[PDB]
Amino acid sequence: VVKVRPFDVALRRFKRSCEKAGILSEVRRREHYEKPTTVRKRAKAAAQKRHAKKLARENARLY
Amino acid sequence: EIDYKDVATLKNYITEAGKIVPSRITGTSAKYQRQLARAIKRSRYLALLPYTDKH
Amino acid sequence: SMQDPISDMLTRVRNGQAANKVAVKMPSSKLKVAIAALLKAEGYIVDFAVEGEAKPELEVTLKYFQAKPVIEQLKRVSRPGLRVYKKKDQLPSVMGGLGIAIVSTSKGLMSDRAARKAGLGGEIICYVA
Amino acid sequence: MRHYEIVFMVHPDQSEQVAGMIERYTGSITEAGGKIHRLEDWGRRQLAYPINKLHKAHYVLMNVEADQAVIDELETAFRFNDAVLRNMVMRTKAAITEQSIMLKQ
Amino acid sequence: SLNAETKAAIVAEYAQSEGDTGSPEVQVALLTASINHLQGHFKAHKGDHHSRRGLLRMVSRRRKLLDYLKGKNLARYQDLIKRLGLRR
RNA sequence: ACUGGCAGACUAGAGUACUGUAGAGGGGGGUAGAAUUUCAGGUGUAGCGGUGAAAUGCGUAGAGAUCUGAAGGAAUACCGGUGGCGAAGGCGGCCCCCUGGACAGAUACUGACACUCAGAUGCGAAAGCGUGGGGAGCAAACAGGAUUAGAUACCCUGGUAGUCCACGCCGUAAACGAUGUCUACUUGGAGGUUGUGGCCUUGAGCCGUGGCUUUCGGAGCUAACGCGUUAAGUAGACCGCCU
Repeated sequence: VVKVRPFDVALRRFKRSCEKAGILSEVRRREHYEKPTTVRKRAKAAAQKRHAKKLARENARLY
Repeated sequence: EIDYKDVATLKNYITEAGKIVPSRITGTSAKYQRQLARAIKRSRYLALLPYTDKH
Repeated sequence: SMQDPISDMLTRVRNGQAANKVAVKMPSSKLKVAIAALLKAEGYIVDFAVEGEAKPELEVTLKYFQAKPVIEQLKRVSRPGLRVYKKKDQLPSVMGGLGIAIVSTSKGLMSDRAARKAGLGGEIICYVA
Repeated sequence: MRHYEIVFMVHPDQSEQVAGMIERYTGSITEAGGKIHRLEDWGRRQLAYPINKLHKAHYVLMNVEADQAVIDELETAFRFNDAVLRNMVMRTKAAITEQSIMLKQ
Repeated sequence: SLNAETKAAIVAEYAQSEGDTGSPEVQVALLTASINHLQGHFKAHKGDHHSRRGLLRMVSRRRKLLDYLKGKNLARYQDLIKRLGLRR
């Protein structure tokens, strides 16, 4: 929700007011049924990648 | 010490859409976050908070 | 459950020596202390000590020589699940006689050498090498 | 006995009857060995969403001690009273005799 | 389930000494009381399979304690059985 | 001496009492909000829907869109988490009722009451089966439309059993950590979570002490990959199993 208080701002403010309610995110989640197993598999690989990043990104000479 | 009646506090932990805010954002302790979420959800049932911005 | 205190003693010693621990403590018992006495006599430990009256603890001081642990092998033989008794003529030699086998004879707990000299057999506790 | 916190929200039109309700409801409790610790008529308030197309309702908070038989009685009463729109009964650990955020305001 | 007053009634009744909580007699009597109380629950809640696993641990433990005591003092064992109504 | 027996003794194992704590543990009942579908009415007017494109389909008998209401069923966005709980399977809105386990602190108690378990018994995802209900959405089968050489498929439009409830049955899954249970011992680093004590809470904190859990690694182990105090290390008890 954005009360137009110029329009160009208001539509950008709108576009960021709906990012933040994860609206488009949510529609794309609920377009097709994610089977619960697949949901978890994604979530593990997410966590696993996130860690395996940070770990080696603390191990982060080059030249 | 979270009450389903303390709307004012609870409102610091809901978004404009009405959504419960992550504990990552707010910085709440897991234990507190759990108790918020419970209170917020009791508030919502007493129409002291809204479930959704739409309604 | 812990159903073999002796094996636990040996494990504690073996793991202590492996971790280069100076000494190892364990709940004491007669047979543990008897074993510790023989191991001292044979030069495999430095010393032992039994502290406590209520719940007595045993402290084997471990022995190193050239910064290797003196005990190479500490194999339990007569387990609870399979006891091992040998007659005097059938006593195990360990590391070609250079290790001991702790026999329990009816005249106490001794090395296989001393048991053979005594013409006693008994229960084989362990091999120390 | 167990301590409860009961909030029941009365239909705005029937706001007059509320004080009557408080009396009769606590009547049942007080009667059956039941303490009433706190009683805080919050008055009419704007519902955060429409309930039965209504936009306001008369909130009443009541902390009691009672055996469950007494509260089984109440929940059924609240059910059949067509003025009581919602009611949340919550078991609490300990009696509360303070004043609530709501009334402090 | 057994609260504190009901426990204490039992713990006082079957105590083999002063502030005995731990005799077979006390333990078995409490378990018997728990088991008997819980029989109402599972009449009303046959599907409660998870709670029943906890009921059956009490049943098991009772036996073990009863087998202990019979092994110790058969006369004590015979008393306890009779006082509780167990056909062990 | 050691194992056993017998008669005692002991409190470290195991258990009990007390008080707390966290928790999608289980069972029962109720209820809330969002959304979908159908339906009724209002507005409105030629599309809608679908796809790679399209067609089937729907729509002038008024669809789709939009507003309002109704009725149903199912599932509970956010919170939400390499968070939590449970023997495992598994468990997610909120409220109540019934109920299991774990954990911590403190004191007292019992006195080896233990561990493992052939056979046995019980629990056991989803599908399936029986009976009776229920049936929004989804969808084996099936129908039609496409694609293709063909298309008994993938894609699209539909769609039944099933999915949901009650009470049974079935007994199986990559039921997985592809890792039996129990016990003890053996360098560390960084986290999460749930207790507890102390300090000056001198200021959200810091330091101890428990439970559970995640990750990285040392020795060691391993064919290697890797495992690494939650072992796949060092040992013990017992079971299952391989050839």
